[PDB]
Amino acid sequence: AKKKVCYYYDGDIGNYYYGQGHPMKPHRIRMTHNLLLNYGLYRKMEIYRPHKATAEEMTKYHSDEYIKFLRSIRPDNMSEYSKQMQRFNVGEDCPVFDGLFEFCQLSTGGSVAGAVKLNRQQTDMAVNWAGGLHHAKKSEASGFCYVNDIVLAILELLKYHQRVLYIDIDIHHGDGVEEAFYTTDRVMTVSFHKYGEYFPGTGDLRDIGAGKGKYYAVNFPMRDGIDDESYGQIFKPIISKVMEMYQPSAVVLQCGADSLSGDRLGCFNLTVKGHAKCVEVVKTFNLPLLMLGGGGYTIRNVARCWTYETAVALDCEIPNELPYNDYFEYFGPDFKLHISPSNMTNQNTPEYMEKIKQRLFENLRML
Ligand SMILES: Nc1ccc(-c2ccccc2)cc1NC(=O)c1ccccc1
Ligand SMILES: [Ca+2]
Ligand code: NA
Ligand SMILES: [Zn+2]
Repeated sequence: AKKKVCYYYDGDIGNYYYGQGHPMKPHRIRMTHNLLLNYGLYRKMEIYRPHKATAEEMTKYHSDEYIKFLRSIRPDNMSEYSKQMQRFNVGEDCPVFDGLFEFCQLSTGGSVAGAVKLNRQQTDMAVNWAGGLHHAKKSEASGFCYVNDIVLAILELLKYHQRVLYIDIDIHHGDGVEEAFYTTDRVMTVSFHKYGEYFPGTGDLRDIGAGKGKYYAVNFPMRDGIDDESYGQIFKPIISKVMEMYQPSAVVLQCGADSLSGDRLGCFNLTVKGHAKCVEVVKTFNLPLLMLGGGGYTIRNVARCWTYETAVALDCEIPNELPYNDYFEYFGPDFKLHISPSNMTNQNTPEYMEKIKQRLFENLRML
């Protein structure tokens, strides 16, 4: 039926700034929030402000040294930490900015808080659009991500769930999450991503897990230009089979929006409806569900996508005509919720889509 939804947001989020020209704009989370509030969606869900996750919380996965560094590093003391910066991959893609650690605390706090809420059976779904930082590693920043809120949330869920399923529709491979759980069967990770001379360079379909986790990592490598139809042909069959074989008791869905048509950094051709179809599919399994954000660099479309996916989680139909909001000018020239795909070529033939699906199905028979 209709599900109870708890939603995590801290209004301070939009004030963090990666620096001039950096494509990651935390402000997109405020835009998303402002938009969904103007559609009246606050009426249907509980809105929480997450706590700032502590170093204790973060060191449930990350090394004490990496976290102490993140707590210490500031733009005013960078010159002293030059070695440590290189060791932990900070100062380029992953810059030092004012309030960096607090920004990690806020985005992490939402995922961990949502996981606790699900564990206590006090919601059916928890939403943290500030989370989904899938590239962060035990002792290293990567791809704009510093602290892996997702691995932390999953570790929380594993306190009460024998098997947790992770699904990642970000255009990039979820390497940090896959890496953390690569050798366990208690977390199956499923990533659909662009593959071939593309960040982070991992997620070959032959990467299937190791030891006890062998066959519990599933990767669907894709080419430029994938569209709603190609994606839809593959997503539901794969997830259904995964659900059948794996029988998870909780699910974490990363909804990274850099897989949308027109993304500044991505090269997929999905609409908001195509992207959201993935949320609908996962929803129908009626399992405790943590939905997280992720990448997304054309910020008007990120706001539309996550607003609509919040509406999907709520089974709440919203008009295509955008309500007035604080960021109304970002949504021109159309001022509509939904987007059109571009005319870019889909390098993913139907045959390629079916062949990869078939290989993945063979692996799933091994469960
Ligand atoms: N993939 C991803 C997911 C979440 C965050 C993220 C989400 C919230 C806060 C911080 C990072 C950042 C990324 N990084 C990229 O998308 C990317 C793009 C180009 C090159 C390298 C990486
Ligand atoms: Ca992905
Ligand atoms: Na695993
Ligand atoms: Zn991404």
